[PDB]
This record gives sequence, structure tokens and C-alpha cells, in this order.
Amino acid sequence: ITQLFDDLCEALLPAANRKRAKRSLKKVAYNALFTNLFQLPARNKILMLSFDLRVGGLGPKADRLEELVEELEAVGSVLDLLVQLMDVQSLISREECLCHSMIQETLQVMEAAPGTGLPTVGL
Amino acid sequence: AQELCLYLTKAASAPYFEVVEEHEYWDQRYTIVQQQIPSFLQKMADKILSTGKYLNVVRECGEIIYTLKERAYVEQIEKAFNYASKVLLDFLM
Amino acid sequence: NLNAVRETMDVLLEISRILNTGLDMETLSICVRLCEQGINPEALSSVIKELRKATEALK
Amino acid sequence: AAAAAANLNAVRETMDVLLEISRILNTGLDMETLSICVRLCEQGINPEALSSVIKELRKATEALK
Amino acid sequence: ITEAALVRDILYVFQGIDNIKMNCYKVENLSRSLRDTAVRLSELGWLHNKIRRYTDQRSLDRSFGLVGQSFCAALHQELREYYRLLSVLHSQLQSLTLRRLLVWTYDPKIRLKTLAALVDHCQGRKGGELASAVHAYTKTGDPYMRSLVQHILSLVSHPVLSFLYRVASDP
Amino acid sequence: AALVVDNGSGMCKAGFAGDDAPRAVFPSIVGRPRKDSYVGDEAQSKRGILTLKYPIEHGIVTNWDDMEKIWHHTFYNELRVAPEEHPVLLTEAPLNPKANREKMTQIMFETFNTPAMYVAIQAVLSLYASGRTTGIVDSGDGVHTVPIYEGYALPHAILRLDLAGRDLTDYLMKILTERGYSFTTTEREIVRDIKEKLCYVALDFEQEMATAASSSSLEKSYELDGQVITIGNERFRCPEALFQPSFLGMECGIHETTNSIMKCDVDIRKDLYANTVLSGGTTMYPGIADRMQKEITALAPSTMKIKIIAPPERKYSVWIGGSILASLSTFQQMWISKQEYDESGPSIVHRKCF
Amino acid sequence: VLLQNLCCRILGRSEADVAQQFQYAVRVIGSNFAPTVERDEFLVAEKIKKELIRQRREADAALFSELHRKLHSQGVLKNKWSILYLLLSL
Repeated sequence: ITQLFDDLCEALLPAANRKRAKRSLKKVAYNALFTNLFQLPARNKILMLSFDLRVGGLGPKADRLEELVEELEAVGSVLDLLVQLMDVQSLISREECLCHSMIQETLQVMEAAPGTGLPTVGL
Repeated sequence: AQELCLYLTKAASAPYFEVVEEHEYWDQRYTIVQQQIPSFLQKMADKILSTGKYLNVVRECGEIIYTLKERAYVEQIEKAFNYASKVLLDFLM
Repeated sequence: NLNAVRETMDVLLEISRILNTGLDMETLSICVRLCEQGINPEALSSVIKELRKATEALK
Repeated sequence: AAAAAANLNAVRETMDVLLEISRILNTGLDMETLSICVRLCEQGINPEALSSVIKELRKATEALK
Repeated sequence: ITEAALVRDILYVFQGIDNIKMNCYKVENLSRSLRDTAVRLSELGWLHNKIRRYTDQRSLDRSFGLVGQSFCAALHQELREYYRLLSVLHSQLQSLTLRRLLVWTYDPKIRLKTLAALVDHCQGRKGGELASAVHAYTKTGDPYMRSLVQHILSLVSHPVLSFLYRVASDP
Repeated sequence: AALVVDNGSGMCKAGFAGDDAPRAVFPSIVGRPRKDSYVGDEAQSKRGILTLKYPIEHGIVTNWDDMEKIWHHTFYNELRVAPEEHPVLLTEAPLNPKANREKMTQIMFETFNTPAMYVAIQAVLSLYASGRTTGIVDSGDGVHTVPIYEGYALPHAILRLDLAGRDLTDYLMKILTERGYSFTTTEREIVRDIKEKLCYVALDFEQEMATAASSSSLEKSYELDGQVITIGNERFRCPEALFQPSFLGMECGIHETTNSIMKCDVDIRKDLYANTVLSGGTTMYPGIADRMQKEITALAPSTMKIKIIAPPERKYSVWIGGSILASLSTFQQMWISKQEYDESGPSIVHRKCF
Repeated sequence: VLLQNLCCRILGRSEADVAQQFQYAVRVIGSNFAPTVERDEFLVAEKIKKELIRQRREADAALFSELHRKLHSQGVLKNKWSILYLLLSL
């Protein structure tokens, strides 16, 4: 258990000082773990999220979320952790925001003061 | 221009540090080329060649950064050659 | 048994994918094995949201 | 203050009249259950669907008794 | 001839459709400072032809095999993106100039340099012999190319690893 | 950097807060000739010409003159820092006399001039390291079952067992000698190594004894001068003493002692049963977690949920817990500052380190 | 979460106990969320009077008309059609 918190702190560390940040992030893991410790069934919490699925459409996906928790019976504390954390018109509206987020990301640099967006001039 | 020429050599060395020339009974397999020695690894020109050589007689059977006046890479090589032998020597006993 | 604990771990990725949790495959096995120890999951929701917070201050 | 107490009165009235319509119609509901079915019907929910549920949970509570 | 007019035709020469006409795209007046930059920019569009002819000539005959499809159908996912860039560049023409294009299209002057030279090294290779001639492009070291070709290999070598998990046969 | 110093009955662990592991570990011994004082490994290395002293033999400091020397050694020799320049977090045994807490405080501020300090119970730090504030925890070299609720150890329910690693080492020397070998001399170090490397806790003692009596499947070889010896049922018979102290002539085992839970308020017993954490070098035996699970289950109500937590890094969980605590944002206001010490004196430790 | 309180009111249990029924309640409520008929409180009113008259209870049919106006007098109810459509069905 003293190591399973050390391997967890490695995965969430984004790859590239990577030798002292792990030492400081292990503090944020412990500084936050003991705040809750200082201070209801399991399957019901899924259904309350299954309901909110069906309301906004996408019925079969909600009929799948219940299909797996029924076979996961034949571990309960694991799913209790997960719950804590026009088809064409959307296509033409995606490939149009790209051309709005591609000509903007590069015109904001092409027209500015000489040497702002350039990293070599910042040396 | 010392931050720059460190950005090049940091990127022009990743291929080399991911692989001394080989050939095709065992002292002619891998042999040191004398010219292409960095002259700051010249101290350990024999432990490098001896480190990978032990890794191959077992494989076919079945990070480093440059710093001045600091030998963090000279020490980093000895930490792997001291393991390169302990896997082969144990493999024969 | 390792075949069973692989399937039970493989199904659990999907319910974490459609629930829109940022947990990838590696951080999941870390958190599953850590929850398997017996730590309370109400706290783990805070460390991941803070590790991801201090990670953003770097970039 | 006051407008927060005048609303708690106009709700205890309506929840008392709906309990009268409930008994002359002889629905098996009572004052506690009826306040749940009213809240649901405020958000907007099919009374043809919600009443099928109540006609079922009351139909299964007998197989267990 | 205004500079804007050149920016109008160049956005087509990037595709094959021709002032700029069709091996260099000889342009035919204007000042010398303009013709020179057009020449290099127009030539990038010519490359796009050599990579388009292969994925069109070999998408015709049905005797190219099963590997020669996953290759000819992996030169298209690396072309839709080149069609997304041309989308963005056209929306701004309504401002960008010649000297502004050079930085915009300095990177897709390389991907259209490896692909247009990856389809010539493997011309008559079909079957696995093609999945062995797009692997002889990984011993390059260039971190930008070795991470592009090492992806096309991961698609071309999928049919080969489909027979294996299931070598010349004789009818 | 803040310092974290774990005072152990057999080994002290020292390092810097924020680090994942102690920077140094050394024997809690001070020696003088039969350089005037020797401390740590050197005292052990030259024990032949010295008279050794163990100032914290059973977890509690008994000789402050030598304990001061161990701390001096810790700062200047092991960590190579000046104590007057760093806050220091120290660990203490469960049920540590109040007067001892004041003594430690006075020594840090008056003898070492620490800018700040704090003292925490070892078992509590191990629980913190496991990511919990509630649960029952510690088997070391010379000596506990410690129920902890919301970060506070419950003194009335704490139990001390004078049976630990040292006793197991001597017992192994005894049974290996009975086997036909001869391990009797201060050979004790060799057997300690055999113990740490080849021993294990059998899930079922009798079945394991039967297997060892009818086959060589449980035998392991150990090489000394080259002589290779064989260790059989001694592998599991040694740690079995933790569960059956009578093997050592002692009148309860660790499972039965973990009685502590029954001494706690009935309302928190289920939290303890579900959070029984192992710590200390003597809990490192392979198979100990499953054996504890089985034994506790037999003692507790059939409807009780039992869970034994055995962190892979539990040998240093005390130190690691201290590193975590001293690094917490909310803990910075908890340090006893030199200013506070000057204002209230040694007794402030009872209020500041409750 | 509100549908689960209902299953605990009708059936006397805790949410950890009754989870087969709540699995059946999400099946019906979900995929049948949107209202299917045009909403008007006038038509539903003229059907609760027509029903209390049919039981020879003509006095409560004129009392409801005085209780249905008070609902409009206070004005804390947004959908008055739904809650009456349900009270009539039960």
C-alpha cells in the first residue's frame, strides 16, 4: 500500500524535473487523502445515472450500463469509486470550427509584434 | 549561443544513445573504432564496448545528458555495466 | 485467475470511458489496485483532480 | 421573512385539497406518498407512465407479504 | 497582375488544378520577386500529383493484393489531412500573402516529400514484398520521418499478421 | 528541508521530508571502548573492542545521554546537516510516557537548537502512509496493536507485546541448532539474514509441518565460507511464534492481541476490522497477511467484514508517513516553533502534539 | 436520484435492498420521458368533474372547482396539467 500510491503518482505524471515533482506530488496525494478521513447501496447510484442517460436520448447505451453490472455480480466498492468521477448538421459544424480554429491559431502569430510567438527570439 | 548548441546536441544524440561497429570468432564481432571517440568518454572506451557485448551473447540465446565538470553520465554508465555482467556471469554458472 | 481479473479489468475500462473520466488504461490499473487495498474512494477523487491541477500550472 | 412564509401556507392548502380529491376518488395514496407524486408531476412526466409504475409496485408488495 | 491573384491560383496548384499552368509549374507581366516564390510553391502541388496517381492507378486493377490495398488505403488518411489544411488556407484568402504561405506550408513540404518518395521505392512490389519495402524506410533516424513511416508500417503489416495468425501457396 | 527521524528500537531511519524513502538507516547503538563514542554501523563493526549500549531497546528511550549521541550522529554523520537549520519531525512509540515527550522536546530546542520540531506516534504515521486516518495498526525489532480513530490513537485500547524480530532471530538460532547445526555466537547476524530471506508464515501450521516431514519440497539452501546448509520446517516454525508465543515460553499471539479492537467503542470496531494495517520489519514475512485474515476471521463475528492491509513498503511506512505529514500544507501551522518553545516551555508538546 | 426515493416510499426498504424494482422503474420512465399529448388543464378538469358526478358525489364535483382555482391563485406550480393527469389516474 505504501508503493501502490507511488505507482499511481507516476501514471498521472505527464511524460516530458521528473525526479523531484514525484516527491512533491506524493505530498498532494497524502495532504488530500487525510482530509476526508478526518471528517446507501451501490447499484442504485448507477441507476440514478442510468436515468439521466435515457432522458437525453441514447437509450441502448443506458441499457448496456445496466447489462454489465448484472454480470459483474456473478468489487462492489470499485464501482462506488467510478460513480464519483442532426447527425449530418453536426458534421458540417465540426469541419467548420476546425477551419476557424486553424486559421486563428496561426494568424494570431503571423500578425503581431516582431518576436512574440517565436520561442528562439525569447532567448 | 550556448543554449542553442546544447539544444542541437541534445537532439542529434538520441539516435546514438538508442543503439562501436559490428561485423559478421567473438573478438571480431564488435570492435572499437579509434577515431570516433568523444575524447571525454576516452576514459571508458573499454567498458562501453564490454557492456553491450555481454548483452548480445545472451539475447541471441534467449537517460543520459551531457554536463560540464559534472560526471553524472560517467557514473551512469558504470551503473549499467555493473549489471550487464551480473546477468551473463550468472547465466553461465 | 489472471484471465478472470483481466476481463473484469477490461470491462471496467468502458464504463470509465463513456462516463467521460480522464483515466487512461495505466492510471486505471493503478487506481483499481489501490482501491483494491481498501482506501476510501471519496478521497481519491480529490488527489487526481489536484494532481491534474498542479500539472496544468506547468504548461 | 414574510413572502417565504406566505408560500409555505399556500402549499399546505393545495396539499390539503389534493388530499380531498384523493379520498373521494378512493386512491390508496396517503399524505406522504402523494407529496412525491406531485413533485414528479411538476418537472413534467407522463402520468400514463408514472401510474403504471405505482400500479406495479403495489402489485408486487403483495407477493412478498 | 496583383499579388492577391497569385494567392488565388496557388491555392489550386496545391491540388493539381491549374496564370500558373503545368514538369515544373511554369508561370506565365509580374516582377521577378513574385515568379520565383510561386515556382517553389507551385511545385509542391506537382508532388501531390505523383502521390495521387499511384493511389488512383492502383485503385483500379483488382490484382494488387490485400497488402497493396491497406497501403493504397493508408495513403488516403494521410491525404484527408492535406485536404483539411487547404480548407483552412482558403477561408483566410477572403489576410495572407506569399511570404506568409512559406511558413504555413513548410511542414507539409516534407510529408509530401516522404510520401511522394515512398511510392517510387515500392513500385512493382505486391503482397508481403511491399510490406518489406516500406520497412526499409524506417532506418532513417530523422525523428519526424521515422515516426511517420513507422505508422504506415503499422497499417500495411496488418494483413500480413492476419494470414500469420490464421509464404507462397500453390493452387 | 524538514528532517524526518524515526527512532527505532533496533534501527533508526532518517531523511528529508518530501522524499519517498529515508536517506539513512543505522543501528540504534552507541559503543565505548572496553574517537571516544561510536554510533550506528561503526559501533557494530567495531563491537569487538567496545561495550555496546541500546538506549531505546524496546521502543522507549531509557538513556538520554546515549540517545542524544544517536541524534547527534543522525544530523552530523548520517544526514550531514546542522539541526539548528532545519525543522525536525521525530517519531515516538505508542504509550510513550508524557515526561519523555517533554525531554525529547527540550533536547531538540535546547541542545540542538532546532528552529522547529514535532513528535508523532509511529503507528499513526504508518496509518497515514496507507492513506487512512482510521484503522488499527506494528512489529519491529524489540517490541504494538494501535487502534486509531480520525487520526487519534486510542491509548486505552493500545496493547504492547514484548515479542518481535529479536526474539524470532534467537528462536531461529535455537531450532537450527537443534537441527544439528550450531548458531550461538553474536552467528546471530547470519541467522538474522536467513530469517529475513527464507522464512515465511504458513497458512496452516500443522499441514505445513506434515508436508515438511514427508518431503523436501519446502527446503531451501543457504550459503555461508562456502558451506551450503538446508533450512526446512524452520522457515515457517520461526515466525509461527508470533501466533503462538508459547513456542518461546511466553504466555496472546498477534492475531489475538489485535483484543485491542474489543477494547474500543463498539461503534468503531467495524472500521478497525475493515482497516487492519501491518507495519514494521517483522510483518514482512511472506504469507503473514493471509494468515492474519484467517485468524482474525475465526475470532470475529461471522458477519464481520475483515480486511488486512499489507503495504509492500510497510517496512518503512513509519518514516514515509512522517515524510508525508511534514510535507502537508496544513501541517506547517502545527510545528512547534522555537518561539512557541521559548514562550511555553517543554510542556507545550502535550497541547501541540496531542 | 428522485425516482429511488419513490421506490423507498411505496416499498418500505433501503436503496441497498430494493434494486430490482428500481431497475424496472428506469426502464419505463426512461425512453418515455417526453410528454406525448398536448397539455391543457381545461380538458383534464372536465374529466375529474365528470368522474365525481358519475359516483353520485355531485357535491365534491363543485368543491374541486374551488380547489382548482386556488392552484392558479398562488402560482408556485408550473405544470398543473401533469400533476392532475396523475392524480386522476390513481
